[PDB]
Amino acid sequence: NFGIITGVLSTINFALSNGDAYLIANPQLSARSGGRTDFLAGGQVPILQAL
Amino acid sequence: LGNLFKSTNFQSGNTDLVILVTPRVVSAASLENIRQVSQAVEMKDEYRNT
Repeated sequence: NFGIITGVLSTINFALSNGDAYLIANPQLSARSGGRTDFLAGGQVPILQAL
Repeated sequence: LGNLFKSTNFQSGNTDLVILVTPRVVSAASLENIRQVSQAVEMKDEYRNT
């Protein structure tokens, strides 16, 4: 018995995409000479960490 | 016509925040204390009138 059974398959792609993102952040602070100031505008998320 | 063949997602936002403080050396007769006391009187009167 001598023969062959074979073929090909194919796919077509025409995907096209763009993306833009902009941001400005303008925090401002006041503190006295020799002091320290901390500022946070945002949030807190819970994290499962333990000894 | 391109909008029949194109999909757009758009997001845009803004946040504004200000924090300020005013200190003042006072006593029990000073204007800040009096204003808060009169506020308490008004709150009590409103509760009563309901």
